[PDB]
Amino acid sequence: DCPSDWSSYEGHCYKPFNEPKNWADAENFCTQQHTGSHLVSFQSTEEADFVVKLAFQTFDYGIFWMGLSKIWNQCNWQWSNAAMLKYTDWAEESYCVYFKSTNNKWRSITCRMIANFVCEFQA
Amino acid sequence: DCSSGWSSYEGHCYKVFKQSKTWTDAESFCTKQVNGGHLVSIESSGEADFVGQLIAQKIKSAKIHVWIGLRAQNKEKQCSIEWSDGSSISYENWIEEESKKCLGVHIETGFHKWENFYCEQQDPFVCEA
Ligand SMILES: [Ca+2]
Ligand SMILES: [Ca+2]
Repeated sequence: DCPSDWSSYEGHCYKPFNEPKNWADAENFCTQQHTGSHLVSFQSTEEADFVVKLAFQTFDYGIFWMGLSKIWNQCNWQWSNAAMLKYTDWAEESYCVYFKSTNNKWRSITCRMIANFVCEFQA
Repeated sequence: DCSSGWSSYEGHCYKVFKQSKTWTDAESFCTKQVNGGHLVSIESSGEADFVGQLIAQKIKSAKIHVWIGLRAQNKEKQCSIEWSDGSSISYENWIEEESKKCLGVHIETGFHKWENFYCEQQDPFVCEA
């Protein structure tokens, strides 16, 4: 059971929003929509297709935030000449994952980007 | 002192290569051009300025970027340990080209800012020794 304004799927509740926000703001926003609510997470292909259809039929075409952030921030970045990494000049500090309402493929873009999103919680 | 065709800056030798190669092939190629060769490493403002201008001398297109020697060692698609909801990453559905673990500089910033690019992309590069 999900509130009237959310859609249910496999014991979970999902809801798309079209108020453009960066990743951090979207996540924070989702937590305030219902207890246990966060940006959507994908544990399978069926769940992914469900959410994509939901987003499209509600707002069409657009990019929607997914619950993955700072995806390469903790990676082991090294210079191939073994030089110590001190001086840096990153164009983007962090990357986040999103999907287009037209397909279930994961895409990456800077977390500063403005996009739609989908919230989810366990019922 | 640097070999013919190579430019020197602070005791090092550099050379821009117009041929397009993947990050890995570029790196491998550099090791064979000169002893101690590798894809360029940018370790200071001064070096970044010099390398940026060196590149600008040969590359005048915006349809490609230039490979530098910084790369994320991890084999995984991403290095995050969990979703914002706490669950583990037990499933993925990445578009290969969307995992950008190799860095390069683009003409849009005068070849200065490091941008994330798909490692298997073929692009010009710079070797340093
Ligand atoms: Ca989920
Ligand atoms: Ca260097």
